[PDB]
Amino acid sequence: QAVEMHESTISRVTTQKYLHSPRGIFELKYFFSSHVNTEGGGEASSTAIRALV
Amino acid sequence: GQNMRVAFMPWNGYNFEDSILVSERVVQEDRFTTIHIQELACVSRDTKL
Amino acid sequence: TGEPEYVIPDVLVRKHNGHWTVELNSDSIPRLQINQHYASMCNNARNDGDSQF
DNA sequence: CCAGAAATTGGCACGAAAATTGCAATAAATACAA
DNA sequence: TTGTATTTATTGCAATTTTCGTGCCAATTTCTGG
Repeated sequence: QAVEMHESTISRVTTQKYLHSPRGIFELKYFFSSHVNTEGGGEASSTAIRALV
Repeated sequence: GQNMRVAFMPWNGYNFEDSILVSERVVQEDRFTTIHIQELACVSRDTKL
Repeated sequence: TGEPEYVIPDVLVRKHNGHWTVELNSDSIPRLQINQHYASMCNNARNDGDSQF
């Protein structure tokens, strides 16, 4: 929705692509994750919950 | 360099063909002792694993 | 014995002037060109088969 | 100390949601001929 | 004046599969009163 394309194009583009950041090297698909509900109406990413655990 | 008390004479073949005979007092006074400094490096990189 | 394996990033993310900036990796971006010497003989003077090819 | 009771764990299940893959050729702007 | 052949401009829809969270319960481990 942000880039005004189809999610098939977004899925194909981010396949086996890597990104270099001061924190390290991450695959482009590492930034998509599920979520678990948070009290107050918000949501919490499963990556954050795994790090907290 | 350093100022050395020197004599010009042969001494039992120990100054043969530009050899030099040195007193032990020179060594005991650290008159030709030098300091040498060396550098080592360790690099931590980023891998795929 | 052995040495670690690495991966060449495709996207670089940095922080310039307090803003997070994104760019492509110029050392791995694919690119092509057109052979001008071969393309300079596309004229009707030569044979028509050569022209269509 | 012991045996009953309570707590822990993970395999299987189930509905839903998200991601992946098959499809293969058209539509419109432009320049030229009567 | 127009009708037509040529050259750029097109990077989505719709099945199908896979993954998500969470419940049921048996097997396993740990705790506690007589």
